[PDB]
Amino acid sequence: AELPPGRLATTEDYFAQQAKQAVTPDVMAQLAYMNYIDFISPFYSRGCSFEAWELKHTPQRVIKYSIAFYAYGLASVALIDPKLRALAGHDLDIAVSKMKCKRVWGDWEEDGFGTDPIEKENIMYKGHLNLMYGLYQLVTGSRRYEAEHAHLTRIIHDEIAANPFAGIVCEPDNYFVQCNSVAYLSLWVYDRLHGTDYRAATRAWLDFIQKDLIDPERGAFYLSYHPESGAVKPWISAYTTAWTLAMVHGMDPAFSERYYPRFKQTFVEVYDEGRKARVRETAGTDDADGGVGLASAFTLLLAREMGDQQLFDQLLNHLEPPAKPSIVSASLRYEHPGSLLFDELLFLAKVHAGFGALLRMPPPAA
Amino acid sequence: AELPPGRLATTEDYFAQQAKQAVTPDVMAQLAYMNYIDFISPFYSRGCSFEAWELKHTPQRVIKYSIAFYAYGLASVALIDPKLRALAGHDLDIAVSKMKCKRVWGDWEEDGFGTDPIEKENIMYKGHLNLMYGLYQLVTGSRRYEAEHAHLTRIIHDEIAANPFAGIVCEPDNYFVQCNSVAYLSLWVYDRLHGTDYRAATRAWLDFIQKDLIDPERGAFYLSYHPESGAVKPWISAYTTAWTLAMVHGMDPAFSERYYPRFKQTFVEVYDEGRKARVRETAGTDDADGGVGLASAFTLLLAREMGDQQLFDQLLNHLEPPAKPSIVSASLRYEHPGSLLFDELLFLAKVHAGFGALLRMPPPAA
Amino acid sequence: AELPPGRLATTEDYFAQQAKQAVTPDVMAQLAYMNYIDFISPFYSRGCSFEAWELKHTPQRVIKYSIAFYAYGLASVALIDPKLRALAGHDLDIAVSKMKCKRVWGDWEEDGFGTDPIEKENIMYKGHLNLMYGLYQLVTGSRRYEAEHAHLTRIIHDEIAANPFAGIVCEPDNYFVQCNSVAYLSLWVYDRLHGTDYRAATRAWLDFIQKDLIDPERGAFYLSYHPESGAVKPWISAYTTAWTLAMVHGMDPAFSERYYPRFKQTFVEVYDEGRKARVRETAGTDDADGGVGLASAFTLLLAREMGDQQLFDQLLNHLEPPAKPSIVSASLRYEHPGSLLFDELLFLAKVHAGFGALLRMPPPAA
Amino acid sequence: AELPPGRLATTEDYFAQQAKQAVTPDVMAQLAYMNYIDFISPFYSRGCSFEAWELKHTPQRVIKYSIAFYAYGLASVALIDPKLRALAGHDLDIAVSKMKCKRVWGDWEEDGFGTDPIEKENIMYKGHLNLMYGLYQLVTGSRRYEAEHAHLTRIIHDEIAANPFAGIVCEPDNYFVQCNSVAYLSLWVYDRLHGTDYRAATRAWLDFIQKDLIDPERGAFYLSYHPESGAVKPWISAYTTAWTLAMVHGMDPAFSERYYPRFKQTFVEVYDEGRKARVRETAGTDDADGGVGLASAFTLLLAREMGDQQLFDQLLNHLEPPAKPSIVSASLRYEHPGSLLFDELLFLAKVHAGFGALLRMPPPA
Amino acid sequence: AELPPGRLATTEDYFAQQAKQAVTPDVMAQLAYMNYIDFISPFYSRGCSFEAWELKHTPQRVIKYSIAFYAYGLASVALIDPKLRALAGHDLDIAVSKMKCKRVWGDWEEDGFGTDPIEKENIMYKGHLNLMYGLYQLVTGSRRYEAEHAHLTRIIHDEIAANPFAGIVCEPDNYFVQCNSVAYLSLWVYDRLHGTDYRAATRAWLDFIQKDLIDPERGAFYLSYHPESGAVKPWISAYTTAWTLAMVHGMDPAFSERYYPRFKQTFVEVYDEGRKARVRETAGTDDADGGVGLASAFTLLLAREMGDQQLFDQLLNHLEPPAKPSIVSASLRYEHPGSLLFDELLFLAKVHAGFGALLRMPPPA
Repeated sequence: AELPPGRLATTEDYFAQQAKQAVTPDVMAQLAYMNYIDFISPFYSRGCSFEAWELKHTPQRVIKYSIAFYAYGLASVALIDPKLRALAGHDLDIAVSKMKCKRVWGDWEEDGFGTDPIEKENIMYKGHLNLMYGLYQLVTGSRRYEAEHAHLTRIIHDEIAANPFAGIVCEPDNYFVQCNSVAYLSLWVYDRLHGTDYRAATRAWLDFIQKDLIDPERGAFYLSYHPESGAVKPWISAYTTAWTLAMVHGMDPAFSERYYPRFKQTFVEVYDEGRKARVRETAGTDDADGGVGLASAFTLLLAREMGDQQLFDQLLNHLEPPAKPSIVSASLRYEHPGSLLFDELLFLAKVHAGFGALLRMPPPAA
Repeated sequence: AELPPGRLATTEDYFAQQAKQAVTPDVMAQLAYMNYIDFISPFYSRGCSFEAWELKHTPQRVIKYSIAFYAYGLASVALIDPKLRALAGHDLDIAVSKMKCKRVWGDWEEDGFGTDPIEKENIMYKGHLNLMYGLYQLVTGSRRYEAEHAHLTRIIHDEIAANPFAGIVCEPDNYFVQCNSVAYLSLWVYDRLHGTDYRAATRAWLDFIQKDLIDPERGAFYLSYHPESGAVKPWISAYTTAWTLAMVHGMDPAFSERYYPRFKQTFVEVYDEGRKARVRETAGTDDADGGVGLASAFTLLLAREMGDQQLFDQLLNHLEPPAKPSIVSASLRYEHPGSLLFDELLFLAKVHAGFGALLRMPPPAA
Repeated sequence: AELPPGRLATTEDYFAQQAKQAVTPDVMAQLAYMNYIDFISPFYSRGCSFEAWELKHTPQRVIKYSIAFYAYGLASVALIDPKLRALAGHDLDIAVSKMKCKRVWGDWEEDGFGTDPIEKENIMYKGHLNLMYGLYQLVTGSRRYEAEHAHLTRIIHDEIAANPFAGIVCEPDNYFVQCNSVAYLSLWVYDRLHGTDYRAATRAWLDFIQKDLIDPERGAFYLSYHPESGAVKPWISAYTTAWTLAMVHGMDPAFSERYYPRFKQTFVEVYDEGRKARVRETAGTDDADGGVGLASAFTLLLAREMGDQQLFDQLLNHLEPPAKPSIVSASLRYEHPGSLLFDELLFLAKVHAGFGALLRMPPPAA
Repeated sequence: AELPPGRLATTEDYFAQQAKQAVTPDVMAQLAYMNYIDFISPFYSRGCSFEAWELKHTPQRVIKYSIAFYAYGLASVALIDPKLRALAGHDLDIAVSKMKCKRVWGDWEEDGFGTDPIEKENIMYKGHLNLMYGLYQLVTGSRRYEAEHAHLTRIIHDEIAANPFAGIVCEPDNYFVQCNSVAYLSLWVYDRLHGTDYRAATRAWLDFIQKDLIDPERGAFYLSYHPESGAVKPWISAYTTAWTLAMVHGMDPAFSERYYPRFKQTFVEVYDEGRKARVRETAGTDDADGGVGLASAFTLLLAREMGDQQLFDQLLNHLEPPAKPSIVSASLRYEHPGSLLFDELLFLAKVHAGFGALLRMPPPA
Repeated sequence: AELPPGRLATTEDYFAQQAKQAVTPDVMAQLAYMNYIDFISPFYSRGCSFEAWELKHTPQRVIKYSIAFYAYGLASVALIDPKLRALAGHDLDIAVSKMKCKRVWGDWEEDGFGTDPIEKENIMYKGHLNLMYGLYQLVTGSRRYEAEHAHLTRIIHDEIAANPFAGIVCEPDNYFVQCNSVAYLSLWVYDRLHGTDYRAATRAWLDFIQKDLIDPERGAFYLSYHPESGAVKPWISAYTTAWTLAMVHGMDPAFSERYYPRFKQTFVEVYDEGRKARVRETAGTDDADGGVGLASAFTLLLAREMGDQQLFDQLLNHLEPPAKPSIVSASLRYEHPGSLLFDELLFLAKVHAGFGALLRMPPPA
């Protein structure tokens, strides 16, 4: 219809991008922020320079997630506009390269866990890296990283097969359903590119997480599981659940469709006479966006994945105007980003074509 | 029954937790602060990351005590609620793992005393670690640290046996009763897990400390003893005495029952028409909480250990309201912590089941 | 023939310098800034001291360009006034020497690209160095850098020869037309000095960049090209185009004469009743000098190259007055430089004799 | 007169401590500052941690003097109260240990003079260390550092024996009478402890310094002497003279008694209707406490040594109130110390029993 | 005797010091600043400590000149008052030692020129060091540095003999006439001390700088010369010229007497009804003391060297009062030093006995 005060385009416009085979003008301006200025734009160089993240005060531990969410958005841009597919592929190439720099993964070694960030555990880093390898090849058709993708995929597969519980831990003795969801999605992508059936393990993982790691009544996952002590931390998490449901919807749509209504009841607050919405991070509080501060932003991605245009509009009306977007020299900027990973996640939500459609992305024109 | 101004829960409610088999909501919110947010909560990871302490400005020398006092509080959480015992055990695993990081023990080397922090002396560090080894095993039933526990317990026992005075020194030539008190309690915990009689050394230690290291009429220990010169520092200390009497009460309850009312006469100032109290750190002053600033907070622990609900309420009415507690997103914060180790010591005193009860904690049956 | 506030000499006087065989007094005052004060002037010593650049807050990635644009201006100074030819030669010797300091090229290593900055790729650096080598020898008698010049020229020639596309990438997988224009110009200088035909490769390059790297109708180059993915970034760039058209005019005057009118219509905004002009950096914006902020400054150099006295006057009337020039002790300073590389590019544009003229520099004495 | 605002006890009270065999409450409060709080009190640990000096902004070159002046005061505390003698001995042990930390002597190496701070010259460090070895043993009777004390005493005496002038230098070619006085005093302490006669060299030194190095009419020493060039710097120094006469008074009382009245006439300004005094650092100025800023504080020590209760009272009335003392949790603090080494030198002057008395200290137990 | 507001002594008084055999009280207070306070005075120690310069914010590249200009001043102090000659000699000993510290010469290595600061070129450092060696021995009669002096003098001689132009460069391919003047003056001093004729190379050097490097009508040298390109930088420089003419006056007084009036016409602006003067650094400007900001300060030295009392008084009336000199505890301080090397150059100019007089300095005996 029409756009609220501090909004750049309507929700109708974002949802129509694929049908119209073109990104909106503000999505183009975000692509310009990512690509345009020498040395300081985030996708300027495959080198290990991180000036763009320094300029944004990205904490070191968060750089790997920023790169990953940029990559996931780029993959949908490729699906939206055939004429931007080469550009998206080039940016994905750079994302894989930067992801492998020690600035990005070195917290593993500084925390004392080892010098090799892919060898075992650390799925929080290598789950994303493996998915990125795969999306890069889907987009470009390039075998640049094929040997690396095969090696990391088998490593992930072997870890899963050898655990008594379904899945893999991130750090030693810490298990997170959201990092597992990335890892399993990368198996689906590998199976798409090659003959394989790495995805066969997904069934046992979906059955396992619905047992003790989820509150089926509230449609919400608990914070984390700890296999050695058997502990499940007793708080439910909105950002955890929105992220997980979104990726799971790409592999088993019925699963996410079952819990999504109950999820909204549990965490989502509609206000401003139906015009806006904000998301509580855990139960037993009125406060929105507590904890890591990302409940609302990940629910925006979930709403987009589930095709919920109403909730999408309500969340973006809450999230974007107070941040004060402007476009300068055809480039997107925010004066007051409201959270970590802010331009990254709003970019992803505006373009996201569904993790299922990424799995079914047609071959490049060659 | 009435909630005093500025307080989160009644003293009646804290003391009733174990009987009702549930922590209070503000204790649960302290557990949330300890466990909830990725990367920056203190018990997120077993790696050598200390962001949580950095954000609270904890002095390096104080981190070992922070971790230890959290661990003692978690052991009581395990007794209070069977459903939180797995989480308490997980947190204790992380505590032991963090305790061994060089950030925690490295002052020993930097001061020029040696490269190995458990080898000889340095009881202030290895006393707490040995007790944490034993508490972890009592909570979880896990033998993960058992070889390390055996090794350190024998080091402690051997050192005691070799010394012509009863006990062990901290720094070379510096002897503190409170650090010894931790070391001996760890001997009792070892004997409880195994068949042993290591605790037999306790009687000679208790004889020695009542001879020149205490003023028996004031129920107060002197600051320190220095074996080589024979010197005893001629100032008495409240935080020293409160800590020591609380731990000793778990090994020889009659000892502590004897001195406790004298200690209160010597140091405790009741004010505001009996509603509040604060604790003087040494004799011959009117000033409260001088020196390291922890007389009141350790006396809060001692009041809990001794079953003194009247003094517990008075001290907590003095300590907590001016720190401005609030619960945001189901997690506890203080705007103005009044001392070092503030959330640690309030957490520990609110849940503390008594050191005797910890020593005799039943197995995780069900 | 009149002078607005903040201008130091007329556009007529700048364009007449060569015919008068004398620099303007403000150009002499700029040469004083470059040469006068012990230790802190930029051309005081061949050593690796960069105090002059620290005092101007030059980012280290930009120092190589600062040095190169000084060098290109000095070459025209040698052509303008024979009495300053020896000084200009001395300054060029120092430029080459400083250009080889690790402070200048070391970003290549820190980004992780290698320890040798001329081995392969890195044309953004070694292209400028190779041109500097040649201009030095044209201006002076000297064969000081002759072996280095021959060696690098070969490296560039071989790298062009082995590439499937016309030209050379900067960093890996990143192709920029403006950095290539520098490299190709250096081949023409080498041929001029010796008997060679390295320049024969120019035709293919010019045919190639006119295919997909340029919008023919708008007279504007796209930001960059990336051979591995085949991507051309979809934004056109003014500073890119102005710099490239300026250098190509020295090799194929017809090439640049074809696109110049369209370039001006695309990017240049005339304002203040025809007295001023400023340049938009890309399409679809009204903002001037976005991006790296050098569209106007490089268009100033292009106007000089193309002999466009009206546009030159308009651009200098926009750029110089707000920067507040002053001449103190016969040395030029600016209170408010409006961009990076500010005194470097205004110096170059004021003296620039034309890149074709520099190729045709009459030989020095014996 | 009455006890003025920023004073803590009367001068009569400080001078009567030893008769009464008890320190005053504010002296006890200073010992509490020195000993009480974990990790950050100066005498908490024999380790090479210097957090107490970091908190006071002590320049590194000054830490060696801080530790030594503490040690000289601790020695008198042992003489004053037999019940604090074991504490004083413990603090002296820690003082010797910290004194040997590279944080303390490392300037010798950084300045480029060599890696070993005791083998030659550098009397400014090793003179104090040697005197502290000896005071520790007089206080405790412990033989812990006896071999080191024997080693360093022989080094120092050999150096004296080999020089054409009487004494030793600090830096190469810089000779200071105050650093020499410390070295010679430590020879007397060694003789008191053992059978020896190292002090026999004192007469040639006292003879020598009464020639070129002192202005006998003004009762004041010149800044320094430099043997290779023969140069004697032509300015007189009050802090130099006050420290030197205090220590020499313990070896040759007549020497200091001769020059003390001239010294006072030369440097001391009484003001505020006889209630206060402040000391000019050099001649030809009206300014008090110029130079290193320590004239008044060392003259406070010298007054105590000479038994001049009136000048001691006047100087302490000048020095202590503007520094704003208070006692908090039974520990002494100053909000605005007016010089380097401030709580150190006020501590020393309050307790100082006389260097001759220290020399004659009765065995412990 | 009439004395302007922020002046401490009259020009008549400065020019009379040698005949009266005594320095003025403000010159004595400057020596007090140089020598008095422990650790932080510049001439406290022969070690490689540079606290005095850190406190004054001296740029590292400038420290070699500060030490050198202090040394040249100390040499005149020795000639002025026999009673301060020992002190001046002691201070020169320290100057030579500190000069050899890596903090002083290390810019040579950092710029990438090499690890040995004396073997070739770098006359800007080693010419000063060589002159300092000689002045030390003239003042003291000590042969402490004689072998180093002989060695460096030979190095300089051989480098001159091997060059196709008259003289030596500083940095590679940078020739400066002022730095040459120091080096040639050092050959005269060596000749004075020993039997030799190193100075014979001087005539060819004066012939060369007069032919190519000075504008004889303006009595002013060009900024620099660059042998490999042949470039002479086309600006004339006042501080360059003043420094060079002062030192040349000691070797060929006729040379400097020829250009001095023309130099004053070119650069020196007399103002305030003839009471003051200030010096323009280059031609075609009205700005005073541009560039390195030292034109007036070096012209003050030159006026002293040439005996020009009137111009000396004018320049000091321009330079000293806005810096606000005062005397505190018998030591000289300025609130607002107006340039680099400020107290160094005003010191030097106040005492300077003439470079020829320094060469003829009688033995101490």
